[PDB]
Amino acid sequence: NHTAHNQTRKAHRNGIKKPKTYKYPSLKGVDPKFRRNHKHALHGTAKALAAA
Amino acid sequence: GKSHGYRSRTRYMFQRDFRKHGAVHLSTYLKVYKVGDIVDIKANGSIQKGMPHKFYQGKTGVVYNVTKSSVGVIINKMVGNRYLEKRLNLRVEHIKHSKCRQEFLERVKANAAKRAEAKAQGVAVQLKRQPAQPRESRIVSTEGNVPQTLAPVPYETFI
Amino acid sequence: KSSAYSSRFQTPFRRRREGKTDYYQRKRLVTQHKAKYNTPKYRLVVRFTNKDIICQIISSTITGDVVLAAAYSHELPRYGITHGLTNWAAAYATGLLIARRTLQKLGLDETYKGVEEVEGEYELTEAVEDGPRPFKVFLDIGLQRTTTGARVFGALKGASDGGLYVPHSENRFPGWDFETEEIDPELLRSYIFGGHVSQYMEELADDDEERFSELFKGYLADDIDADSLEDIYTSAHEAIRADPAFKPTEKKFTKEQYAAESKKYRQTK
Amino acid sequence: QNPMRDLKIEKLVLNISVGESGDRLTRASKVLEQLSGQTPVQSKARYTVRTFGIRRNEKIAVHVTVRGPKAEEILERGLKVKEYQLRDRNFSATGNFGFGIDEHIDLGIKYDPSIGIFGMDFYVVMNRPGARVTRRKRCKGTVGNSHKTTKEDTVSWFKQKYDADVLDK
RNA sequence: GGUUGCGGCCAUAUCUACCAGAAAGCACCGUUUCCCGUCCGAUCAACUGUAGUUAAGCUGGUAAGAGCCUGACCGAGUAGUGUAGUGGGUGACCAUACGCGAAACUCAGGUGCUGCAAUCU
RNA sequence: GAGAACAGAAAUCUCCAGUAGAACAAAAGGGUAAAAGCCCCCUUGAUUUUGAUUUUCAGUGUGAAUACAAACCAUGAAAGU
RNA sequence: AAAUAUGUAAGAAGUCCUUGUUACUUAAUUGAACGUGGACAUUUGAAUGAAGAGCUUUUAGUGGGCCAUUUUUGGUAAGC
Repeated sequence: NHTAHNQTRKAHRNGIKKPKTYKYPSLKGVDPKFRRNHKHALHGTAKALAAA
Repeated sequence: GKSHGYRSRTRYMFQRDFRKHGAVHLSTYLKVYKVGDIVDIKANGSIQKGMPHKFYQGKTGVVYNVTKSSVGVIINKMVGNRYLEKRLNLRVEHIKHSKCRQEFLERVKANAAKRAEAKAQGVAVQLKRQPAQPRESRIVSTEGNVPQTLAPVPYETFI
Repeated sequence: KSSAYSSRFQTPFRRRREGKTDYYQRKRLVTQHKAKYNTPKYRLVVRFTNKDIICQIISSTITGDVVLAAAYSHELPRYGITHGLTNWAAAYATGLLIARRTLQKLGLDETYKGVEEVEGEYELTEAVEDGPRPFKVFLDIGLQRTTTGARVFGALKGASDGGLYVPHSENRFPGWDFETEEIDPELLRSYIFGGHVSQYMEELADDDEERFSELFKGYLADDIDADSLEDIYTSAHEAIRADPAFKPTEKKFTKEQYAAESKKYRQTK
Repeated sequence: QNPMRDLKIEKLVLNISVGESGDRLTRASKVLEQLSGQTPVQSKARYTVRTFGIRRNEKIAVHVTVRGPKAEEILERGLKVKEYQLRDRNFSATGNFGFGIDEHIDLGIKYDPSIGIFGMDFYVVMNRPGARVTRRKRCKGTVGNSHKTTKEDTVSWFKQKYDADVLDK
């Protein structure tokens, strides 16, 4: 009958860990107009640094 | 039965503050938002095209996407036994900048102004914060302030 | 009255309590697309007083508003307009003035020369191919209403013909009917000049000439003949393109004398 | 006195309220298009009544606003059948007044067999000049206290001009 | 210092009742040929700064004021409160030790600051 | 509230006060005054292609929305919607 | 308008400078994001602790709960 007894103890027993973010986050929900130009800028830089 | 809407039990949480009705003032739009700012989420219930859910009120997130008249924030949320990164899009009226990071940033630009100065001076100086330290051996005075006694009051006329 | 009525009373914003600023329209004007991060959103303010016409270009910041360049119509005697300081064609000349002044300040007045000849037609400024894009400036008109053929759109006409890009459509320019759905160049070249104030001059030359001496009292004494108002509006239009720059008027004093006079009148605390 | 403080007239409204729509209502429009010379306007319904024939959103009555000199001469002809004599109860404390008549043909107008026998309500409003800042759009504001038209103003101006002889009771 | 345009903060910016404002600007005002809109050139529309004054608007002072804001050896370390006991009381509730700590009242001060541009005898 | 013939507790009309005390289809709450209310004007963004996110949640389904991109449009003088 | 409870931050995946990319954006050789290259490289920037950190696979039992301080809600009160 929905008693939340012991539930905080269960969730704290193995710890409530952080999602551990990274460098370079995922570009799933970003602006697509920005995303295409970022892809083209990366491809321009990838040859412009290779050719020097 | 029961009810779990999108705005349930948000009576006293979405209403405007006293004498703060009307169209929101135009400084809330000119404040720009880059990708990486630590922003609060305090909603105002005037504009509704983009009101957050009742859980994200008051919480603090990080901007990760910027688009037309709206920004995407990232919030860690506790569910069950772990955190989940809820990303969510919000219109710019519900997003105020947080001065917690911007107090730290000016102190970084200040300790870059004292540490790099004194390390070229020749004294390697301290820069960390320190908590409220205990006091020093102080000789108090007694010149006109005589230490005058006290006696606690009885219960007569108190009744 | 009561004090509980004044306790819970909410005053509006100050420039709405005065009644001057449409805080609704300003909202849509100053918000920009946030992917365009710190780009200013320029506006063309035009405001019509009783005997003076204002034309400014504004940016926007939190610390007030910022004026990019300004233009009045009480300074047109520098180029050669004496009377008709608040005229449809005066607003057209002010629109031709502010365009050239902003483009001369920006360095775009040679690449965007606008239209040298004028013929009375609806056109838009085009992007120069592999060039700097046109200067994009959006209108605003106050609390004053919009209506077809109005005095306000003379400034827009002068701006779009001076060569800065203002978005506009022809369904309010004078001569655009609801039935033809087309502008009339015969009415347009007569409202961008004195072709209707002179058309009133002729129909007061033979209706009651004392009223013609009443309204146009400073006209005929200055010898303002109606048959060359088109040419006197034409003549300073090229000197606008020659010299549009704001040179400052030579003052009589240096603000201390104004302060020393007005402080005795000002009736302090 | 001084310029721009006098109690000049501003408009007069020619109200007629009969209470039913049809031939009598278009005759109520015809008796004002041949009195005021302007295109008249009618009135929609306000609220509930079963005893006046008026139910919601029907044309029921007529009134014409008129400015300029024509309102002044319509008042001046309405007073030479009403003896240039108006009451004191007829005069408001807010700077305007009005008066009733019980026929139009008393005024000097010429009869037509298809008109009718029904009166009229001449209400009039006036102001000191400078009272467009109440009306306008940009930078509005209520006029000052000393400039406000009141009962004493509109009575002691009517005694001077157009010969009140007002029945103070 | 004055005025105007566009403003940021949105009552220290308001409401009231008065009083006063040289220049300049604003405003009221004049006219209905044309664009133009109404029942009505009153709002709106347009022409002309001409016929006329600061009476209004507006700005600035002023008031045994109404508010509003601000600070309290103010209310008071009071009320409510986290914590402990084999503490009391039959109970309601309490007194303790360790801590955090208001508010309405009450008194004292104040009645807009300011950005950009233009203009000023 | 001040007022105007029949005209009134109330027919229409004029003016002063009017922080919403009214309206917004519906339950209660929240929101709104040159509007989101009331009249008028033009309309079909109630459209097409699929994604991402939020809510109840295993972060399944169903419903509901929120912010974009690509077109095609409406409105508007225009910003934008 | 409190007390307990909660969000975030207290740096190296940082601070600042120089100047490349791009089909997005600016009126613009502006701005966005990511970069190259040098400097800050010790107090790598609040306290206390770390008896190691992170990540994956698979599967047993469970999926009938009671008691007490405290807050409280139905009931006319409970070892309800």
